[PDB]
Amino acid sequence: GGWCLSVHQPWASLLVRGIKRVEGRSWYTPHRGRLWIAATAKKPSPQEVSELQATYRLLRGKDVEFPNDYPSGCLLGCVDLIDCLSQKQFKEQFPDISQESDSPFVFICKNPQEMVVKFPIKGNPKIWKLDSKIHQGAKKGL
Amino acid sequence: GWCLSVHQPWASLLVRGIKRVEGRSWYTPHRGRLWIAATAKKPSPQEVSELQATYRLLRGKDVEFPNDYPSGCLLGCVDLIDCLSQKQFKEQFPDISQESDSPFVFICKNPQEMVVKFPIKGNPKIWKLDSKIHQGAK
DNA sequence: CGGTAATTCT
DNA sequence: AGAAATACCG
Repeated sequence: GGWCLSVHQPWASLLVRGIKRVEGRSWYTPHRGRLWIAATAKKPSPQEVSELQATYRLLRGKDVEFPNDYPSGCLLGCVDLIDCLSQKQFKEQFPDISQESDSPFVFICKNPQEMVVKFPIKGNPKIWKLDSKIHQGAKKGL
Repeated sequence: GWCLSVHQPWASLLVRGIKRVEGRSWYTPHRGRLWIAATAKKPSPQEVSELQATYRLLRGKDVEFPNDYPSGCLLGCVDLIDCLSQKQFKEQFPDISQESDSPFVFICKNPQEMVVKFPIKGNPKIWKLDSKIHQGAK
């Protein structure tokens, strides 16, 4: 079926944009391939948005094109989770982006996709299974 | 459509009508149809047996219990007719007053049970179902 | 962030 | 079952 990871905004929208290229967690995951991204229920403050955008200007340049909305509580899109590296192997295998994450495990993401219509959703911990009908309509929407 | 997640084996007993109230620590304004989902917590066979004995005391020896108590799924619905404090519970329902000592007691009527139990992930308190999940529930 | 019969897994 | 988690709501 469809497997999903819930992420706090404004990080989540950066992930489905391809602006944020890794996701850092304290725990390891065997999951590979298509990983759906849902924003958690957390509402980001305007400060949180501007501070995160500033940090990514340091990391990816002044001409990063950020999203104009960071909606919470919805399915945003998907990435492909190609690898889950320890922090040590992250630095060694990705020294050009090693600075994007200080977490114990680092989810290596490619092929970011962003949905045009974001389906409302209530998330779960870690990587969890989408209800089959939201998943179906979600891959249709793409 | 609104849902309440309940631990097995209490959850299936609610949709059976065997369990007639749900006691919680908190008040809810919700009235009318309330869907009951089993939480993901699995009861031991021992716990199921002890609970069934308890409900044989309260409802008779020939209570027809469900044959399984599946976890993590939509089970059915009740009508939530009232949410009483423990006092108003003792006053208005003194014949089942012993069935719950909780700060608030949800009075449940018209229990209905689905034939196929749809798997579902719950949320705390009374939470809103997806309208299409709500559709298929009938 | 605390309250919650949320869900996950050794 | 009891830990654990970017669960959810207020």
